[PDB]
Amino acid sequence: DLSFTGLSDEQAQELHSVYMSGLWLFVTIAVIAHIAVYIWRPWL
Amino acid sequence: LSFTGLSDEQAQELHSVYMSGLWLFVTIAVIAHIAVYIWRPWL
Amino acid sequence: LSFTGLSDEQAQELHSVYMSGLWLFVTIAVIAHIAVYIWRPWL
Amino acid sequence: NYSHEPNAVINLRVWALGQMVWGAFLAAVGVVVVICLLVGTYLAGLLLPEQSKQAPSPYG
Amino acid sequence: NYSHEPNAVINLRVWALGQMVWGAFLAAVGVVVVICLLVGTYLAGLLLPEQSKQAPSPYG
Amino acid sequence: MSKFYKIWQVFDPRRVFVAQGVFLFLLAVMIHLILLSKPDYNWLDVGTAKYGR
Amino acid sequence: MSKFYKIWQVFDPRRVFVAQGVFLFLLAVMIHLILLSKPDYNWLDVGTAKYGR
Amino acid sequence: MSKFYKIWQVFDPRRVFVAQGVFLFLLAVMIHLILLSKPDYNWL
Amino acid sequence: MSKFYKIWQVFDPRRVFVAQGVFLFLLAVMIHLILLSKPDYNWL
Amino acid sequence: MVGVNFFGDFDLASLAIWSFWGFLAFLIYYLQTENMREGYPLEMEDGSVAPNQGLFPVPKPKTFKLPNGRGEIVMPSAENEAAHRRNDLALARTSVSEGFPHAPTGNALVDGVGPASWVPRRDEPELDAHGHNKIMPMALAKGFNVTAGRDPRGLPVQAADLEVVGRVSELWVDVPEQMVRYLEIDLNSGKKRLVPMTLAKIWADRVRVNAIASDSFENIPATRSASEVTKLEEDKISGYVAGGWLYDADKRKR
Amino acid sequence: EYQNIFTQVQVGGAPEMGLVEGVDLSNRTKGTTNWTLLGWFGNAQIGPIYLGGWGTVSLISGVLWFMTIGAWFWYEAGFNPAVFMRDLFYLSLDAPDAKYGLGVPRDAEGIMWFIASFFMFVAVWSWWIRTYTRAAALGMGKHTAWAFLSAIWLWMVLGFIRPILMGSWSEAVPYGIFTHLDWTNNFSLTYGNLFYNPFHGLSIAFLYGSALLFAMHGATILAVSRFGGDRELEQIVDRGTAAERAALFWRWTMGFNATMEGIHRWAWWFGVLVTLTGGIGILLSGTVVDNWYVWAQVHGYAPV
Amino acid sequence: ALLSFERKYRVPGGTLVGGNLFDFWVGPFYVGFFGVTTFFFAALGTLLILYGTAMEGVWNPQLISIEPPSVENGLAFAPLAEGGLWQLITICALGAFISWALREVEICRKLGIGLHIPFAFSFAILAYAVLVVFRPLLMGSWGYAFPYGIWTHLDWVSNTGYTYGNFHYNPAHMLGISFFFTTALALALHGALVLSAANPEKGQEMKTADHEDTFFRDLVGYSIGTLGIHRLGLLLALMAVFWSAVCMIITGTIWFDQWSNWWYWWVELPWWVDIPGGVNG
Ligand SMILES: CCCCCCCCCCCCCCCCCC(=O)OC[C@H](COP(=O)([O-])OCC(O)COP(=O)([O-])OC[C@@H](COC(=O)CCCCCCCCCCCCCCCCC)OC(=O)CCCCCCCCCCCCCCCCC)OC(=O)CCCCCCCCCCCCCCCCC
Ligand code: BCL
Ligand SMILES: COC(C)(C)C/C=C/C(C)=C/C=C/C(C)=C/C=C/C(C)=C/C=C/C=C(C)/C=C/C=C(\C)CC/C=C(\C)CCC=C(C)C
Ligand SMILES: COC(C)(C)C/C=C/C(C)=C/C=C/C(C)=C/C=C/C(C)=C/C=C/C=C(C)/C=C/C=C(\C)CC/C=C(\C)CCC=C(C)C
Ligand SMILES: COC(C)(C)C/C=C/C(C)=C/C=C/C(C)=C/C=C/C(C)=C/C=C/C=C(C)/C=C/C=C(\C)CC/C=C(\C)CCC=C(C)C
Ligand SMILES: COC(C)(C)C/C=C/C(C)=C/C=C/C(C)=C/C=C/C(C)=C/C=C\C=C(C)\C=C\C=C(/C)CC/C=C(\C)CCC=C(C)C
Ligand SMILES: [Fe+2]
Repeated sequence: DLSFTGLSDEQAQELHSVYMSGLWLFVTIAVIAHIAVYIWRPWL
Repeated sequence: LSFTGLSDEQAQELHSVYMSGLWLFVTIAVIAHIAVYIWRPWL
Repeated sequence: LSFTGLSDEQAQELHSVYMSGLWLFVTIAVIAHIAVYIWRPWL
Repeated sequence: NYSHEPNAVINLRVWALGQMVWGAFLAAVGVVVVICLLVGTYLAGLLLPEQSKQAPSPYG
Repeated sequence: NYSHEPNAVINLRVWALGQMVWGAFLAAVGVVVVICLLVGTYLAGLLLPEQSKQAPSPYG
Repeated sequence: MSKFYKIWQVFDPRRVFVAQGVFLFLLAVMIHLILLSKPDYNWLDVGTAKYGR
Repeated sequence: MSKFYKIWQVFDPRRVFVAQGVFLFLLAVMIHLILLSKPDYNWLDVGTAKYGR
Repeated sequence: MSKFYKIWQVFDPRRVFVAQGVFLFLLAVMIHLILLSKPDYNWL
Repeated sequence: MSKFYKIWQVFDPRRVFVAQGVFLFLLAVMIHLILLSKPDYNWL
Repeated sequence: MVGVNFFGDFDLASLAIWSFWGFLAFLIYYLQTENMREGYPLEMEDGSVAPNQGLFPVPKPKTFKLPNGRGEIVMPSAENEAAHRRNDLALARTSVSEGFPHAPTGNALVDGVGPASWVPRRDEPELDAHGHNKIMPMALAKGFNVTAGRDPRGLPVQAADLEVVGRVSELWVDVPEQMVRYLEIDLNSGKKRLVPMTLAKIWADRVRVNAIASDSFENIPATRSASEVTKLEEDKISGYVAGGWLYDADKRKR
Repeated sequence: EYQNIFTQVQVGGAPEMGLVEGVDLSNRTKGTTNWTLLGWFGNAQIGPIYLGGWGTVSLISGVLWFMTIGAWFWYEAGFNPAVFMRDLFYLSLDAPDAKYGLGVPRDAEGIMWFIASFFMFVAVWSWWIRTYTRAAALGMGKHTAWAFLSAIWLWMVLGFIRPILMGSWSEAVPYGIFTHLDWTNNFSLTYGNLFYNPFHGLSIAFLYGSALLFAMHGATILAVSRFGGDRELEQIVDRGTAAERAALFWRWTMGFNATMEGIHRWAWWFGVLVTLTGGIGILLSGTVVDNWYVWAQVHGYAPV
Repeated sequence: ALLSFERKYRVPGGTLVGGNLFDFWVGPFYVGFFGVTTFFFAALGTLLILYGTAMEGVWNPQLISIEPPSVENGLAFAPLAEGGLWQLITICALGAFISWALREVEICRKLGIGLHIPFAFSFAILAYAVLVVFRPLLMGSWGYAFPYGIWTHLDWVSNTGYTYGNFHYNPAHMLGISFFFTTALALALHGALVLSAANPEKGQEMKTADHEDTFFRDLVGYSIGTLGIHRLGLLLALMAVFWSAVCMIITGTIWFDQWSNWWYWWVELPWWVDIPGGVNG
């Protein structure tokens, strides 16, 4: 129904799925790197 | 009455979703302030 | 959706070539990073 | 006749490289101009009396 | 539609650069393979007993 | 408490969203910097001290 | 949480993505500099000392 | 992870490629100048 | 001095450009390896 | 009154600086409200009225009583905005979202959009105190003579495509200000057309107009009178000409 | 590519003598002049002036002021023209000695200063009244007088008021080209560092803001002069694409904008607030604050 | 977000770099390539200011100060805690300013108006650079530049000016002063004139340019014209900043002593030196 952008729930779910894929990839990389930096030099 | 063009139902849905997000934010924040109070209390 | 005028096929092609070049870049860069760890390590 | 690449992928690849290198050339031009600016400044400063590099500090 | 360069000179320039860089990439591949060959050789030599690097010279 | 959703019959979600996003980011940055300037909560200096570096 | 996808019924991908790139790169540079500011956590000088260089 | 090709439906690729060229060259000079500053990591 | 363009009537330019790429890259590595050999001119 | 703190460290100096902060706040209010007499209420791209009408409220209407019996103008008002409102706009939304452009559907120099836009000022000319028209051709302006500079009249008019289109004929002048606003062209096509002096660079041998190319010099809006020119025609002309710095650039050479 | 800085073609005609809106035409002149050196950057007509009563007051008093200072310059120079044209900048009608306090100085230099100052008083106030009247006769608003009054406020604070509050005409400014500079320096040095006078900082803010603003306004109006933006009075009432384009430039740039009348309102304040804040900050110097760096330390903008 | 007339101008084009990528608006604001750059640089510089004062432990906005490296550091890059922050903030500030100018350019050519405004701004960037980039390089060290503190760049001004005695005697400084004063003057006069025409006595009609010209001819015998006053104030500001940049680039590079000793070349001209009279006899 409401769309200030034109996208209907369908295109929205599609775009969201891909965006979240990218986000979880980014986050995986960052988690790996944080674990590493903890091993090498902890900060807590 | 609607200064933005919404109806009560569009608003109610938007608000359920906003509330979901807000409660998720608050949840993570609570987890973190807890971990902190366990690691270096400020009270 | 197509904001830029491109279709899924054209976009697939363009992405294939882009990521070709990307993996080339990362290959060269990891090589050079290795050689530098050889020269002046930093960890 | 010459310059004709039959393949679609090779045509796309040489185009994108051209675009990327164009941008990098722009950036290099800018960096080089900045460099010439600052370096010519320093050099012209070497032409100045020795009291220029003696001046007291304002502490700031 | 995209990838269309109106100008004749810009089309020729991006083509020739592609050709030149292709050749340089071939040369780099060759150099890198040679390098990996020799370096892996040296390393595998580091796995060998110490008497390998002690051997007398033939003077030649 | 049962008609808060009516706020969106007042304000436009685009603006509200951008505003609160900026607000939260700056708030977080300021609190983090505050701690970072108090050396008893500077997690970096602490971890240096706790781990002897 | 089930319906977060409606965010793109509010915002446009283009401006959102520009924002995201800018903000993430800014944040990364900021934190890297934060670290390089400490005589510790400065990987460069740390490695310099560790290897006695 | 496989539907990332959809970014070229969002952004014109010509300009994106020029911009990446700029960004990467500038990042390179940034780090080289960062490293050049340090005597341990300077090579000249 | 102005009629040198006639070389492209002698040699196919495609192959000549590839060959120049090779020649120049190889010359570069040659001199870099020559310089790297000398401690005074080595930078690593 | 040295070392006299009313309370704490607060003395006349502190009181004065704080009073100034307060006055300044009121003053920013005043000015950013008086900058609202034109343009508000805020619109969407749909032409509607939007929810965000600013955090500063639109002020109370004032009145401008015009000279020469041109009437009363009230700002802010609906008549003011509706008169200067353009309609039948050749524009197409680039996206359903807001904050993105709107492309010109047709020829923009003509359709009056973008840098080539004009505003419906009133088709009555600009007047001096005496009520005589402000812009007269130098021939009706009794006593007006070139007192200096290069007299352009009769010089060819080179355009952005480097081609030539006509010869200057007459100079339109601001009599009360004693300066040249517009210059007229005797075009090859047998037509007369004005062009602002600020957009024409008098060389020794010619007049250069790098704004527009030659195809455009013919479709320039005309004047219903050859001795006067109204504010409307001025805006149309000036917009048309200035739009060539964007919409005729593929033609501009050198 | 014509930026409209220098006028290309000049035109002229019979001089524009004036507009009779209640002006006394006999107190007006009838001779004009053309001088193209200006026509290149502005109007060339060195047009008729108004010779009125207040104007005569001002001219007479101020000429007496000028020539009085020149007289003391001569006496201070040994009547040697070469000394005059040598020490011209180093000379001064220095201010009275502090011994006299606020009494009529019992010296020559001092009373000459006092009299020259009386003349300046008469001149400046006559000129202010002349502004008011010339704007009242043409039926215009008195904005120019209330702007000048701001300048007068500072000038008074420096010559008349601040000293009366401090009890010495020594505090007032000498009439010289280098001695009033020395006075400013010694004023700062005596009272802390004037920079820490918040009202000094504000007057500076508004001076820099006045330059900022006039460059902005002028560059805009020359940018939109191709749509007749120079004619402003007619874009307040009959808005055109000039005003719209300027407003939208500043909106798209910094998020807010103004109107062809409200920018003029902004200008009238950045101008007068330069001398309203200065007057206050000078009044408070020595009467309320003997040192400003310490006031800062105490008030938190300067460190302990 | 739009004004009642903002639409027909929201068309594509007028972009030096970029294209469709970045031809959009965010609220009232236009953001192109250079908008993105200026936002990034500004934000980074701001956050670094805050971290610098955080490391210091200062949180008062008036006492916050990020200072340049020592003078002994010379022109090398320093540790972030001893000048590196100031230097990065300078980099970011300059990028931000130049990008603001180029954004103004993009907008000026989308709205089809001249490029006078970015030109004017360029002089200010030039002066900032004169202070933090050029003058140092010629003087040999970054530490001769000013700090990023509200009340500390004033201390830099004071100390730098008292290095050469009363800076008032620098002539280029005199001209800067004079043009600044005349700028404020002309600004007030313009505003007052226009408002006095548009907003006259009660019960009277609006006035016109003729009345302005006549009032100022009456007052001082000359009127510069509606265009000439804008021209004039613009040039006044520019020449002011020009003289101000000229005054500083020659202070510690070509001149080294008190500035008063400069005017003594007029005294010391042989045909009025020995004369015993006046101040200098
Ligand atoms: C604990 C405290 C906490 C904080 C407290 C804060 C409280 C805040 C309250 C709100 C105050 C807001 C004031 C700003 C509004 C003005 C807006 C505007 O631009 O135009 C309005 C608008 C202008 O009208 P218009 O559009 O031009 O057209 C009107 C006519 O149709 C045609 O016009 P016209 O030709 O008939 O008349 C033109 C005139 C319309 O106004 C007038 O005609 C009257 C203007 C006032 C003139 C003076 C009054 C007469 C007596 C003066 C006494 C002077 C003594 C010296 C000897 C005598 C000299 C004559 O236009 C104006 O622009 C008027 C504003 C002028 C302001 C004053 C500028 C000069 C002052 C320079 C300094 C000198 C004094 C020293 C100050 C420091 C002292 C420590 O006028 C009004 O709205 C009413 C007039 C307001 C009366 C004055 C009150 C405000 C004065 C504030 C001055 C600053 C004080 C310092 C601040 C504190 C520091 C510590
Ligand atoms: C080293 C000394 C101190 C210092 C000491 C002072 C003192 C002392 C004063 C200021 C004042 C000012 N200083 Mg300073 N000032 C310093 C540092 C600075 C710096 C800087 C970058 O460091 C700047 C930019 C400023 C800025 C300023 C101005 C903002 C302000 C005066 C504005 C004005 O219009 O005055 C000039 C304006 C007038 C005098 C108006 C006079 C108008 C009348 C009507 C003239 C009559 C005309 C007459 C008849 C002539 C006829 C001519 C013919 C008809 C042609 N100063 C240093 C640190 N400064 C003033 C102020 O407000 O103090 C807070 C002031 O008195
Ligand atoms: C000063 O204080 C300090 C810094 C010390 C401490 C504080 C730090 C703070 C406050 C840090 C905050 C960090 C935050 C808030 C981080 C948030 C990160 C997020 C939200 C990251 C999201 C990343 C998402 C990514 C990378 C997504 C990428 C997606 C793609 C590349 C593919 C998407 C493809 C699409 C859309 C194609 C489909 C499109 C169409 C049109 C069909
Ligand atoms: C030196 O000074 C110190 C600070 C030390 C001492 C002095 C302190 C002072 C002066 C303190 C003063 C405090 C005051 C005056 C506080 C006042 C607070 C108030 C009035 C707070 C009000 C809060 C209101 C809230 C949070 C309202 C929330 C409302 C909602 C979330 C409901 C949403 C509304 C909707 C949806 C509207 C419905 C719309 C339609 C169309 C149906
Ligand atoms: C001196 O000061 C210090 C800092 C020391 C102490 C004081 C600190 C203060 C004053 C702190 C104040 C903090 C406050 C006021 C915090 C407030 C936080 C809030 C209200 C956070 C809210 C977060 C909400 C979130 C993240 C919501 C997210 C929602 C979504 C992702 C979904 C968006 C909506 C959608 C998709 C629905 C669209 C549907 C349709 C039909 C269009
Ligand atoms: C060529 O030689 C001849 C003799 C022919 C002519 C030459 C003339 C020359 C060389 C003239 C030079 C004049 C100069 C250098 C003038 C410079 C004046 C300057 C720079 C003045 C600066 C500031 C002055 C101020 C702030 C004075 C303010 C004074 C007042 C506000 C007066 C207020 C009233 C006072 C002091 C008391 C009297 C009051 C009453 C009611 C009687
Ligand atoms: Fe104006």
